[PDB]
Amino acid sequence: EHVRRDLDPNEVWEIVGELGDGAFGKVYKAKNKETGALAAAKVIEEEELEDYIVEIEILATCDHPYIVKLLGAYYHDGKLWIMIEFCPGGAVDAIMLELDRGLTEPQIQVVCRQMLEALNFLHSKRIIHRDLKAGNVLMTLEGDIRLADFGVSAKNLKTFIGTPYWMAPEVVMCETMKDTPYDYKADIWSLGITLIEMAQIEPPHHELNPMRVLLKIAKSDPPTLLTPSKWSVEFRDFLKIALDKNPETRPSAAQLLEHPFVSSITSNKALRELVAEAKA
Ligand SMILES: COc1cc(Nc2c(C#N)cnc3cc(OCCCN4CCN(C)CC4)c(OC)cc23)c(Cl)cc1Cl
Ligand SMILES: [Cl-]
Repeated sequence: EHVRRDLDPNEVWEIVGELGDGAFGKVYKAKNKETGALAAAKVIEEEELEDYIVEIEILATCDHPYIVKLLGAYYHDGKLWIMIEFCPGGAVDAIMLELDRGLTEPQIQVVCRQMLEALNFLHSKRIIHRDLKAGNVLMTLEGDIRLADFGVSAKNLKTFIGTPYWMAPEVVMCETMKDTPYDYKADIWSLGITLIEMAQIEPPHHELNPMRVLLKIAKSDPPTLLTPSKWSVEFRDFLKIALDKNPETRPSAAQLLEHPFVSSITSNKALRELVAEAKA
């Protein structure tokens, strides 16, 4: 549940390959030498270290099925190693790319439902995820999601990829955000944008340069689905309430769980069918 300075990671873990590409940085597939357990590993090279300690303490102290598990954190030579539960389905954005299509509404409903439960969990503990997007929603073969990353990939990219298309309007110009009573609501806006991304492959304003996107998010009316006819009234209403520019009136994850779009979702079937198809 923390970082081990007294251990060399190469005693525990063998590197067997690379996952994705893909800016944000190098992600390694690792295999435990004792157990055979698989991990995704990021290997990042005390003032550039306590940046990551908050994220590792989070991933350690979160016991929830829809959040990724920390399998090990090591500090050896100059590098910080973070070993995370391997999610064999990979990221949702990578799946949409493979199949050259967006998710169906039923599939989106499962992801949404599971993301809301995870965020309700995190927000009850005053943890804010800070980087929700399809790229940080990873999948199991059983058709569940795992919320990943928690900001780490963008902090590491800080040493047009990483443009914050998913960022809430109230914080789009901020490097660091104030502690306020509606700070966690920034995740809910990002959830909304992630749903549009899953519906359309790309988030709103994907065509624009990074600077222009900040301004566009700040100024524009909340984004809506490009082709409303394809989508239920529940989906559109859900987006409309989640994508509220005012963070005080924007609903919590608990409130959105009571919305018709997701309140009856009890099976992950649609997601299992999706992952089955991308394996084949
Ligand atoms: C360790 O650190 C981090 C790792 C991650 N990312 C990953 C975590 C985590 N966590 C877990 N598991 C992952 C699994 C992945 O792909 C495996 C499946 C490959 N495809 C299967 C389907 N076939 C057709 C094509 C290949 C993956 O791929 C890019 C990234 C993963 C992030 Cl997002 C942030 C941080 Cl900080
Ligand atoms: Cl603008």
